Amino acid sequence: AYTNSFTRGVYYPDKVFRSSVLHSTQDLFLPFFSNVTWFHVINPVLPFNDGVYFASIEKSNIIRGWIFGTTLDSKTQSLLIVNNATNVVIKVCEFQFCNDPFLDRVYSSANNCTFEYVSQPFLKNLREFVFKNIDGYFKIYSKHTPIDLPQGFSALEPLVDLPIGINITRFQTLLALHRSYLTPGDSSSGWTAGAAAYYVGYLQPRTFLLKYNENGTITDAVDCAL
Amino acid sequence: DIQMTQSPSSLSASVGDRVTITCRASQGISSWLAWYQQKPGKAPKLLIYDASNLETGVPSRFSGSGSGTDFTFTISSLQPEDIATYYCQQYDNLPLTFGGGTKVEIKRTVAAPSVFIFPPSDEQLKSGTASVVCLLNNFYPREAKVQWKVDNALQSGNSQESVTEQDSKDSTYSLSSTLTLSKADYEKHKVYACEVTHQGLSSPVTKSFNRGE
Amino acid sequence: QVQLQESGGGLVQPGGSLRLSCAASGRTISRYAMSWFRQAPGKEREFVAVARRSGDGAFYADSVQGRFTVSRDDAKNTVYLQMNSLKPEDTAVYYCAIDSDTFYSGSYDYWGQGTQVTVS
Amino acid sequence: FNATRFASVYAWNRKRISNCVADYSVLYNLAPFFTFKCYGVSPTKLNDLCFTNVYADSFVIRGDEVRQIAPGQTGNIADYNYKLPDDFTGCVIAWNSNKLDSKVSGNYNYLYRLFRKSNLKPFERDISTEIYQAGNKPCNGVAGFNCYFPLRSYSFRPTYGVGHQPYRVVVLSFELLHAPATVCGPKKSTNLVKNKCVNFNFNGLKGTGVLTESNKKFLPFQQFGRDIADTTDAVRDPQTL
Amino acid sequence: QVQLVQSGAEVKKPGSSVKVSCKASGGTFSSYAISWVRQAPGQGLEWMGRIIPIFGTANYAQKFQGRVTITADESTSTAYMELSSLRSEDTAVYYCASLASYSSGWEDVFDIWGQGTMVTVSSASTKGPSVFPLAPSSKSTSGGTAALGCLVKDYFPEPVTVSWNSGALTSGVHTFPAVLQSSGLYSLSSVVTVPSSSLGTQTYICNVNHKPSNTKVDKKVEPKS
Ligand SMILES: *[C@@H]1O[C@H](CO)[C@@H](O)[C@H](O)[C@H]1NC(C)=O
Ligand SMILES: *[C@@H]1O[C@H](CO)[C@@H](O)[C@H](O)[C@H]1NC(C)=O
Ligand SMILES: *[C@@H]1O[C@H](CO)[C@@H](O)[C@H](O)[C@H]1NC(C)=O
Repeated sequence: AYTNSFTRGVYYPDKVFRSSVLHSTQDLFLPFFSNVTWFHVINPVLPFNDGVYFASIEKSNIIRGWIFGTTLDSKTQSLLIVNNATNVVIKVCEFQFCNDPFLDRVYSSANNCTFEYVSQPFLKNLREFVFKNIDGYFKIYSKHTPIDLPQGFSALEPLVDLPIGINITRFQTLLALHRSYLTPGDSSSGWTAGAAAYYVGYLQPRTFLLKYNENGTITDAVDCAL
Repeated sequence: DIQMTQSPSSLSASVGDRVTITCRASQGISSWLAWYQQKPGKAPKLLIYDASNLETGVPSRFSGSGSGTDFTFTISSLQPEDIATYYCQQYDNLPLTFGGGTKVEIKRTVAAPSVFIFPPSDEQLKSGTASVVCLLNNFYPREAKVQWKVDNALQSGNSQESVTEQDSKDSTYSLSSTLTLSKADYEKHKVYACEVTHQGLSSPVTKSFNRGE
Repeated sequence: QVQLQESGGGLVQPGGSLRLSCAASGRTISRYAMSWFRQAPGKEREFVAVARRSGDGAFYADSVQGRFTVSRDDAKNTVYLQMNSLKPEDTAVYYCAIDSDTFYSGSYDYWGQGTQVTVS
Repeated sequence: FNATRFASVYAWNRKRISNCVADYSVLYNLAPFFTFKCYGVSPTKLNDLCFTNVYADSFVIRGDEVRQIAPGQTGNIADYNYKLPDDFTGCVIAWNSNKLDSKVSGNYNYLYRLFRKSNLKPFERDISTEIYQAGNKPCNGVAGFNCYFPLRSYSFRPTYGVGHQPYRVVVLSFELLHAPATVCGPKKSTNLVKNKCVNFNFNGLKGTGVLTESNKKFLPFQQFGRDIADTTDAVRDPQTL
Repeated sequence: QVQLVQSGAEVKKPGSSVKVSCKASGGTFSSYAISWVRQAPGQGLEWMGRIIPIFGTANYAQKFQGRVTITADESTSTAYMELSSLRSEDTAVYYCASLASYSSGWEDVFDIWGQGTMVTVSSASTKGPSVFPLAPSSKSTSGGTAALGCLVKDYFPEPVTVSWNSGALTSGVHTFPAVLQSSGLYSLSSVVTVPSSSLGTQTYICNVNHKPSNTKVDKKVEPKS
C-alpha cells in the first residue's frame, strides 16, 4: 500500500537562525508528492538508503521504538531506541535481535556495549521522524501535531545528535502490546493491540528553497525539481 | 593489636523502621573493613567486604560508608528473616580482630506472659533429689524476673534459668526457671510458690502448690 | 521516697487535643523509667505509656499506640504525654508512675499521683 | 585515585572512560600527588588536546617497579605483569601510600607475578596461577624438583626503604584514531565583556566585533544566526544561553 | 561452582593431638588457598592459620604459632590441620574456608565455607542418653493448654538430635539449648503446647537419638491430676 507525501519531510538543515530570507539548501530531503509505503498493525525489515522518513498517526502510542544495524542479530553493532514510561533508552550493543523483535520486555539478548544514553520520552496525533547518518553522526529530527497525511506544512526540528560512527544499511520498527505471548518467532499471539498506522519514506539529494519567517521558523518550501 | 568498639550494643525497631550501626577502629583507616551477618549458632554471612562495596547476591537494602577511625552502616528497613547479630571486621593486617557484635530485634506491643509450674514427679524424688520448674511463655520483654517463695519466703542462689530466642512467628519471648533441692530439703518445706512481675500484667502473678498436692 | 506530681488536665472538648505534665526532683531519674497508667471509675488499671533512658522511639499499649505520643526530658526531669482526637471513653483518672526496677527493661508498677480528665 | 583499591598489581583493574572531561589541573598535579609522568607528549599539550577515549589501569607496585612502567621497558613487572609496547603513549600517576597503606610487619596483600613461562603481550592481562617451569619441566598442580610458584608478595613495611614501598600507580592510555572528540581537558576558561570591539570565540566561530544584547528570538536548537549574504549577526552564549 | 567438604565431629582426650580434614572440589585445586577458622559456643570467631598448597608455604597466628600445623595434599585435594596439647576450652566449632582472595584482583578475604566440625575435649566417656518423662499437674493448666515433654540427661558427646512422634508432629515445638552439668555431662530439654481436649488421651511420644553411636531412645508422656 502507498500514499501521497504532499509537502512533509522538511526540516531545519544547519541549525542557523535566519529571519525573513529565502535560503536555497541542498541536502537529503523527502521529495514533494512522493509515494510512501502504508503499513498498518491490524512490519517487515526495510532498507536504510541514504535517507528515511518515518511518520505515525496512531493514538495510544502503539509504536514505541526502532532498530538499526547492519547484519541484524549478528556480531555487528546495532541501535535500539525504545520509549519507556519514564525515559528513552538508546543502546549501541550489537543486540541479537530475534525474528519477532518485541510485541508485549527485551527484544535482544546480552551483548557487548559501546555507548548508552537516556533522556525524556519522545512520545489522533501525528508523529514524524527523520533519520540521517552521515560523517559518523546519526541525527534525529522530530515534530508533534494533533491529527492520510494531513495537508498541514510543518518543519521538523532537530532532536539529538548521537556521535556514533557505525555503519547502517537496514532498520525495523518496534510495536507495543498487552496480554500477548513473548514469542521470538511468532507475532499477534494472544490479545491484539489497538489500531495503529505508520508511514515510511526515503529521502533523495534535492535542492530546496526554504522560507524563513521573522521568528526563524520555516513556513513554506518549494521542491526545486518537481 | 587493633581493638574495635561497636555501639550501641543492641537495636530495637519494628518491621519497616530505619536502623543504623557504627564501627570504630584504634587508628584512622580508609579501607579494609567488612560487615558480617551471623545468625544464632550459624556461620556468618558476608554482607560488605570493602568500603561501600557489596559482593554478589547482596540486596540493595544494605549500604555502608565511612572514613577515618569510625565507619557507619545502615539498614533501610527490617523484616523477620534478617533478625540476627551484626559484626564489624578489620583485616588491613593479618592479626584479624572482630567487633563485639550488635543485635537487632523486632519491636512491637506488650504480650502478657503465660505462667506455668511443674511439680516434681515420684520417679525424680526416688533419685534423692527434687526440683520445681516455673515457665514464662509468649511475652515481649527479653528478660523476666522469677522469684521463688517456698513457704512464703523468698529464696535465692538455689535455682537456674533458661533463655530462648525471639519467636519469628509473633516476635514474642519466653523464659523458664528451675529450682533444685535435695530430698531432705524438699521435705523440709511444705509450700512452693513462683511469682512473676511484668509490665503488661495488671498486678504480679503468683503460682504455688503445696507438698500434699 | 518516690514523691511525684502531675499538672494540667480538666474538662476538654471531644475530638480536640490536651497536654499533661509530670516531673520529679531530688532523686535519681535515670535508673528508673517513667510510666503512666489509666483507671476508669471503679475499674481495673490500664497502662498508657512509658519512656526509657535511651529514648529510642516510644512505648505504648494496644489501645494507645496509634493515638498518643509520649516523651521525656532528662535535663529537667519533666515528661509529657500527647492527647489528640479525644473520644468519649477518655473519662477517667491518669497516673504518673515510676519503674522502680533498677536498670531494667521491664517495669515495676507504682503510681505516685494522678489527675482527672473528662470530655464535655 | 582516592579509592586505592588496586593493592595487587597482578590481575590489575581496567576501566573505560568516554564522553567526559579530564581536568588535569586537579588530577596528578595537586599537592597530595607525589609523582606524575607522561610519554610522547607534555602535560600542557595533553590538557589542551582532546581524545576519543581513555582507558585507565590501576595497580600498586614497589619503587623498583615504577621505572618499568614505560614504553619498551623490561623487568619482572614489565615482562610478567604489565608489558607495554615501544610506541605506547600515555601517562602514569604514582603516589606513595606507605604512611597510610603500610603496617609494621604487614602488607602481605600486595602480590605480584615473579615468574612466568613467557612474557605477556602488549597491554595483556593474565590471571593464571599455574606453576612456573623453574628449570625442570613445569608441575601440573604438584610439587617437583623446583616447580616454583610465579606469584610473590611485596610485604611492605617501615623496615624497607622508599624504593620498596607501596606506590599506587594508575596508567592511562589515549586513543586518537577516528576521533569524534568526546574527552577533553580544558577548564571553564570563560570571560565576557560587551560594548567594545573584541576578538571572540563561541565554540569556534572566530571573529571580531562589538557584542550587544539582541532582541531576536532564537529557537532552542539554534546556536548562531546569519543575516543576509551569510553574515554572522547574533550568537548564543554557551553558558548564559 | 566451588565447594568444600569437611569431616565429622571427633572427640579426643586432653593433652593429645586431633586430626581434621576439609576436601576441596571444583575448578583447579591449584587456584584455591585454604584458610582455617574456629568458632566457640557463643564467643566470636578465631583464626588459626592459612596455607596455600600450590605455594608449599604456610603461616600461623602469633597466638597459635608452634602448637598448630597445617598440611594439604593435592592428589586427593584435601586440607588438614594439626593441633597439639589440647585443653578443655578448645571445645569449639571448627570451619575450613578457601582464601580465594589471591588471583582475581581481590585480596585477603574469604568467600567459601565448609560444613563445620565439632570437637570436644573432656575426660568423660561416650555413652547413651537417659530420658525420663514429665508429669505436669492439671491445676497448672493456663489458657486451655498445658506444657509437656521429655528431658535428655547424662549423654556424651554431641551432637544430639531430639524430635517428636517420629517427626510426625511439628506444631508448637520448642527445644532449648544444651547445658553442661558440674559433673561433666551434657543435657537437653524440650516442651510442647497441647490443647485441653487432647492431653492425657492422645498418644504423645517424645523422640530422641544419639548420633555419635546412633542410639535410639523414645518414651511416652502423660499428665496427672
Ligand atoms: C556497510 O556494510 C555493508 C555490508 O554489510 C557494506 O556493503 C557497505 O558498503 C557498508 N557501508 C559503507 C559506507 O561502506
Ligand atoms: C513571532 O513571535 C512573536 C512573539 O512570540 C509573536 O508576537 C509574533 O506574532 C510571531 N510572528 C510570527 C510570524 O510567528
Ligand atoms: C552555567 O552555570 C552558571 C552558574 O552556575 C549558571 O548561571 C548558568 O545558567 C549555567 N548555564 C548552563 C547552560 O548550564
